[PDB]
Amino acid sequence: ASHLVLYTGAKMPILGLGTWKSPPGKVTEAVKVAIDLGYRHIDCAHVYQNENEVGLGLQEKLQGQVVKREDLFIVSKLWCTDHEKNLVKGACQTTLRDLKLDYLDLYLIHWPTGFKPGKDPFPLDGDGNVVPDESDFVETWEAMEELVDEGLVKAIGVSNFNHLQVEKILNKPGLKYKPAVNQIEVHPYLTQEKLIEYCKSKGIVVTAYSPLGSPDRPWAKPEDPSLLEDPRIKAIAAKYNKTTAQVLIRFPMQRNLIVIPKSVTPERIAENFQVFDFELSPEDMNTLLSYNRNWRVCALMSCASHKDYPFHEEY
Ligand SMILES: NC(=O)c1ccc[n+]([C@@H]2O[C@H](COP(=O)([O-])OP(=O)(O)OC[C@H]3O[C@@H](n4cnc5c(N)ncnc54)[C@H](OP(=O)(O)O)[C@@H]3O)[C@@H](O)[C@H]2O)c1
Ligand SMILES: Cc1ccccc1CC(=O)Nc1cc(C)c(S(=O)(=O)NCC(=O)O)c(C)c1
Repeated sequence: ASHLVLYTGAKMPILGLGTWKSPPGKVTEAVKVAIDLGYRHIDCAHVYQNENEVGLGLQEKLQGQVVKREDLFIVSKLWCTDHEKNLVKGACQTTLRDLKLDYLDLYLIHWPTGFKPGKDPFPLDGDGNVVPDESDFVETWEAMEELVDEGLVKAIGVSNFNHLQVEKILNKPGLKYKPAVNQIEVHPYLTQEKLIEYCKSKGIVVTAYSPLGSPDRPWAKPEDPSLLEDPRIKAIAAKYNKTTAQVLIRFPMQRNLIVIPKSVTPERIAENFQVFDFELSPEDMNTLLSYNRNWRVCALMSCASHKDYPFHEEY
């Protein structure tokens, strides 16, 4: 519809602004423009290194009475070097101060993999492998639970977790709050029909990230598949009087999933918002779902050997 409901009752905006790779000196204005066009959901993370700049845009719009804190849905995430129980609260407070907020609407464990603690976000060894830590994400979750108890966050969830890892939390003895969301990569080349189905059956909302394939990702190579430049999608896109992107955003929304496309360009930030006026054909929906080639543009290959790497499993 226009929003989905988490198992806690909270209404979560079906659409949101993504901020990974949004330069600090451009993200403040992108947030400002979005809050002005109608966006009420902003997706952030400590590891993006721009939460401070994101916090300024929110502060200015909240101070100008343009938007009420309670109509805003702000999400952030706990980074891998902060999985150790005693390190979780600090990381949450840091993100809170940087964004200039009293609480978060949703706080997610970024990846199931914990890295050796430190200032370096990706601590590698001589072989270019990321160094892991001595923690399990089940103990990290218990600390995420305290956050709710103290009112620092309204809800907690996971990101890039496989159905077996989620199950590990769902069956944790002494479990207080279960995950409300699972943010995962979902685009035509990776429709995730199985993980979504598993999540839904458990009452967990699914947020789809990189809905456009993330053509601006660092590792993207000249010979890399392109979702925005695919004749087929452009075809269904043309017959709708919309753009490839506008349809790529409607697709995950029609499947009952939350989407968070990213753009620091005001014109696209508005076009990304022009997707609540139309609909896709039950067949058009099927044509897209069929392009699934299990191709993830985000597989953290440097973590492939981590005991908790999530992508060795089917789903
Ligand atoms: N939880 C996780 O591990 C995870 C992983 C990956 C991504 N994410 C999240 O999902 C968000 C989106 O994913 P992403 O940044 O990887 O990629 P994305 O939104 O799929 O793609 C971003 C690219 O699309 C362009 N674009 C946006 N709207 C467009 C439009 N209407 N027409 C043509 N081009 C357009 C952007 O350009 P400009 O910006 O230059 O306009 C940008 O280079 C992130 O910012 C982040 O919040 C989360
Ligand atoms: C290290 C580096 C330096 C200069 C240019 C590119 C890169 C590679 C790079 O950007 N790696 C990378 C960084 C982050 C920060 C993530 S991530 O895990 O943060 N992405 C998930 C998200 O957007 O939340 C990933 C997967 C790769």
